[PDB]
Amino acid sequence: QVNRLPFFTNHFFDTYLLISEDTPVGSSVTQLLARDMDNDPLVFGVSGEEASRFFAVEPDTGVVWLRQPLDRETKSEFTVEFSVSDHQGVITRKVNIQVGDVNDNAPTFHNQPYSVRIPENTPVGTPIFIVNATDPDLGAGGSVLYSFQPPSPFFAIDSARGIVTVIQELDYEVTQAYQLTVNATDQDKTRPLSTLANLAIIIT
Amino acid sequence: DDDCKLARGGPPATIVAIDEESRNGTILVDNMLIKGTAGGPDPTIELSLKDNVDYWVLLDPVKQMLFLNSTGRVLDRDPPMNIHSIVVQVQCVNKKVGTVIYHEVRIVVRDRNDNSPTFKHESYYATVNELTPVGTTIFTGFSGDNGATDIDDGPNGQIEYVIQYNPEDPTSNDTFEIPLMLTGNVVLRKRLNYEDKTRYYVIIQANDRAQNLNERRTTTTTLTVDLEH
Ligand SMILES: [Ca+2]
Ligand SMILES: [Ca+2]
Ligand SMILES: [Ca+2]
Ligand SMILES: [Ca+2]
Ligand SMILES: [Ca+2]
Ligand SMILES: [Ca+2]
Ligand SMILES: [Ca+2]
Ligand SMILES: [Cl-]
Repeated sequence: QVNRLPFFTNHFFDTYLLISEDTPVGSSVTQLLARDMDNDPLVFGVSGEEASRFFAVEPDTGVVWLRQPLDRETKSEFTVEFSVSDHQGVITRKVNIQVGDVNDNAPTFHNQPYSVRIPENTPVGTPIFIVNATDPDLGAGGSVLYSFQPPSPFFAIDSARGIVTVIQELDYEVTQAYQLTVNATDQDKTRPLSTLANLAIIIT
Repeated sequence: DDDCKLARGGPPATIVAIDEESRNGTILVDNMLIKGTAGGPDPTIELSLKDNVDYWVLLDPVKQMLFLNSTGRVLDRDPPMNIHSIVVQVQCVNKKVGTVIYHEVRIVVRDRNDNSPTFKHESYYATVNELTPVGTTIFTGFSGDNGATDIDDGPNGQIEYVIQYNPEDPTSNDTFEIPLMLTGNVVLRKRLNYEDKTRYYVIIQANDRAQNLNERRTTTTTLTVDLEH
């Protein structure tokens, strides 16, 4: 009987652990599993400065809890070193942690305020202005579409490119200025987020 | 319409994993499952790779299949190459609307036990006083990184030292022991006698700690122990 050392048995050590960035602080993200053939009392730990800022471990149960919010937009992959000890040996093993994205950002407009002077004789179909908004979520969640709320019979906006065109003959005498509201939305399937911006069009 | 959005359910990123040193042409992702067709008579979408740093990934847009491209090189997780993961974007352009969606792909690269321990020196040495009592530590030269080291990660890179039987010095593994294999310090187990024997050749084998015993790798050194007087 030399001491048998314990070993982790979590399947994730072979692959990776996926954790959603909306996991709340204090939630349990997994439970460490280890075996010691002596059946020695085991003590679980986390090691690393980076890792111990984000996770804590219950020492007897091996429940791993989140210490502070994950943010997929800041950091989407961590390497975490976990430890298990029988008080004669500290065994360590690394897991790759993958942060899952949620749609948690609305689009942000750039180059505001938006304002453009055009002559009353601007032909139909003429491009007059380009709005721009960006959105750092993954995938459909980060893909911006533009529209006018509500649509205008005098101006259209290209949904993908944010280019404003004249679609109706203008008339200074009828209308001197339009205040349009541009909606930029992401395309998240179930929880789209959008944001509004003002576009002033001044007729000459 | 919805072309360029994911056809599958689940989260936005397409995350997969793969062992280091995998064959050229390994299928990383069998089907990206993006709505639309990049091929055929009337393609509704365009697919291409972005941020394909060093071209590790190749795309077939019609099948929406991603492949490892390692012809003439190896995907190495260990130093000096240190490839722990590969991130690419599958850019999808909706041809009709102009919409652009980036489908991020993340490839976790797993460590293989493909390296053996190496000892810093070709052999090691201690001198011992014949009256040194049993239980005394007589050699600590494997401390620091002056012993064996291994460039793999985790347990594949950790070391255990085990004295081996030596058919050229049958008594050496009786006279000395390593009680704590993770340290490799050698302790005197039997009384010495300068009148009978002045030198021991102790064979010390370093092994790494791979999960499975039969993928462990080992390396041998000799500790020569001279008695003083
Ligand atoms: Ca034990
Ligand atoms: Ca976030
Ligand atoms: Ca978003
Ligand atoms: Ca997000
Ligand atoms: Ca390697
Ligand atoms: Ca390796
Ligand atoms: Ca190794
Ligand atoms: Cl994700």
